Amino acid sequence: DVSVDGDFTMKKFADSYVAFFANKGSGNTVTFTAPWDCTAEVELFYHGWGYSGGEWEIGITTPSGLTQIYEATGYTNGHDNQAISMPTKAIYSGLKKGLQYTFDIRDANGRGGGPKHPMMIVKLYRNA
Amino acid sequence: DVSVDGDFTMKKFADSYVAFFANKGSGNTVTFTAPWDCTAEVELFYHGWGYSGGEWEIGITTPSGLTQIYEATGYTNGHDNQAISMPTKAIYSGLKKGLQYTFDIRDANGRGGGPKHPMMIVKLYRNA
Amino acid sequence: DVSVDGDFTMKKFADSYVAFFANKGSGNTVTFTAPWDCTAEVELFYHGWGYSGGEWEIGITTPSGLTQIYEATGYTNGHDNQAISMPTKAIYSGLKKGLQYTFDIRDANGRGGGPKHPMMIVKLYRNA
Amino acid sequence: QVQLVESGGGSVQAGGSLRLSCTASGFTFDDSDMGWYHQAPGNECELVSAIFSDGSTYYADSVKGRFTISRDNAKNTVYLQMNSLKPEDTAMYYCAAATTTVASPPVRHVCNGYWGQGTQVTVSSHHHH
Amino acid sequence: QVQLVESGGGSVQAGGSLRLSCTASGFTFDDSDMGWYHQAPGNECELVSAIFSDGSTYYADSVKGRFTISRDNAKNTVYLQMNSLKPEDTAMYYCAAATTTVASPPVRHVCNGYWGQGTQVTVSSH
Amino acid sequence: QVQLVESGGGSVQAGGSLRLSCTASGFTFDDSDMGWYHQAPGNECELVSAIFSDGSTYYADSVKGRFTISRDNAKNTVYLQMNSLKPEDTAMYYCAAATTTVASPPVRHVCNGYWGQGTQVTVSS
Repeated sequence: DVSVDGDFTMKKFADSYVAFFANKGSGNTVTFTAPWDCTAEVELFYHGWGYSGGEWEIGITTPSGLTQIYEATGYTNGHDNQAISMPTKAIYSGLKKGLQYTFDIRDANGRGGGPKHPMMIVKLYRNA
Repeated sequence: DVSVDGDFTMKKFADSYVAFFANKGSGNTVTFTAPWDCTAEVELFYHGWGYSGGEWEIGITTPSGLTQIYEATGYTNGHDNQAISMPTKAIYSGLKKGLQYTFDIRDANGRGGGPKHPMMIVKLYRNA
Repeated sequence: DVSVDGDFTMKKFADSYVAFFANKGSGNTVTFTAPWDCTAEVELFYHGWGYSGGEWEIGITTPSGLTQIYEATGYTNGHDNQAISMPTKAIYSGLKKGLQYTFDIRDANGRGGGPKHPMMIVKLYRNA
Repeated sequence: QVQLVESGGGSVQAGGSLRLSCTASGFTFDDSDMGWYHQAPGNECELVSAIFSDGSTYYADSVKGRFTISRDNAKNTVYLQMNSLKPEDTAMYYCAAATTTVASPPVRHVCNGYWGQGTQVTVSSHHHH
Repeated sequence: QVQLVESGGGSVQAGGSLRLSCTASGFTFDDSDMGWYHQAPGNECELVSAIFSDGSTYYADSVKGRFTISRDNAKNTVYLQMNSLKPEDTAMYYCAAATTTVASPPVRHVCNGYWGQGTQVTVSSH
Repeated sequence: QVQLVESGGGSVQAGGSLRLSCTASGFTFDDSDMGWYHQAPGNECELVSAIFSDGSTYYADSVKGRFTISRDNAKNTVYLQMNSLKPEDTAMYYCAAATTTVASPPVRHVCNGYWGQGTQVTVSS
């Protein structure tokens, strides 16, 4: 069975080359259905500090079947208990029509101290 | 009737699927004419600090007739009198051919302490 | 004449409107061949601090034959020996099919103190 | 929580017109995609029509040119103007929302009263002699 | 006031070449987008070609590959190098400007002598 | 030096299948983009199919759905599984590499035996 959101998505972008998906509540993760075979451009806007100040490096997860072509990791250092902008971005190939994908934040290096105003935005570029 | 400026913009991107607009001086706001019916991806590169250090959250405005589909707010905390990167980004639907739109920075939470090197860049994706 | 490498790139994105290029090692520079006449959207994810704390403003270089339509410079202040997110972004017109381009970081204002996790990502939007 | 309310359905003869209304609450309406599902007994829960955040519309091939979906973002309401009704249009009509603030249910749940309880539309046959 | 002056037009046979010039005054030229409109009798005022502040160019599909727009910011002049002329190119050509200091007129005004009085180009058949 | 060796080509009737192999040496194979070019007499040297370092594939519109490119990085070999062969597929097939250690030749050189001498494929009606 397909969800209401999944059902809407296929029809919504049926005649489109670009598609946008984001999760209005929390914004740390994005789950969506690819309306067509595409390349995903995932942007994770994030603010935070490392555990007791210090280093923290973040990235985006690679769902099964996808290839993380490129990844621009987000980094922050010091400023304990104060969240600072540390956006991460990654590009994925191999997304398939009708398939559901889930992208999350991943810890690349160091430990998390606390997040603020995270927002993951997915841009899909239709193949052909 | 269409103005010379309106016509120039419309002819410039006549055979384009993507268009870019930004404001040369200041960079806090962008005013432009949509060359065709589109979806806008507004990115506001911003640096700043909250009033006397502390919390400050920024976003982008929603001009009349448009729908802010998604918004990734920018945030900063502490570091009084030192501007730190706090970019915000928002996606809009409902832009119409020949219509003029104006996007500005908006204060989502907290108070402003002072800005540095702001740059708003508009990406337009033509509707098929 | 076109080289095997040039032909491979041109054939890879032959039926694509968007192309992505980044450099696997270091991430401070990107060298690539345009698969078709396009507009480049160069994003430089960067983390750093200014020399002995203080101001540092960065941008992207303009290769010969290209026009830097817009530029959103990255900025940081203080936090000596701690790298903080300071991304820069620029849009270029005039990229030609089969031509090789090289983009680098440029110092716009101030002095560099030390970088961390830089990643330059090139997005190419095919001209119709 | 997310609340959907449908009204408008009733008994009518073929060729007639009905206007279904759906008022929403619990989420940002302007950013959401709204739709109408229907289920005739023995058939599956199927999307009749949908109006997206960007103003664009979808219509099932069976209702194309007869039905019109519209929205009044100010009133948080979606309308399905059903014209030139056929006996095949007889179904229980359910309103649906696609907002990223709430979890999206499987389509089958919509026609089981996941949100609203639905509005029944009954269309009788009409021919000469 | 804002002043546009056109020169260059004349009578020529198909295959020929003409160079139209437009000198501007009354506004910051370097920041402005400049263009050439044309109107044949019975037809509408249409943009032939335009050169933007950033150096980029626009050409109408009918003139693509035949005409070349250029600018000399030092001389406040815009040029339209018209090559491989066709009888369809016969029109009155008007120079236009897009500067934020003056209000932008509706296109129809340009080919009614809003700024300059225009330069006539007449192309005969082979 | 950079060495490319092709084998697999031969005479077959339309509808048949051939498997071309290409073994490489003289460069880091795993990082390289590999491909197959072809030239029928009177025609130019044209890319049939290519397999990139990242695993992605390219196929010419004429061979899309009939041919399959694959690689075995362990064996430094590239394969072109040619199925549902047509008489138009008759050409001399040449293997190509795109590695940053060597200079990239103009395409015309590939079908003149720049690397390997090529493998002839002949398809009858």
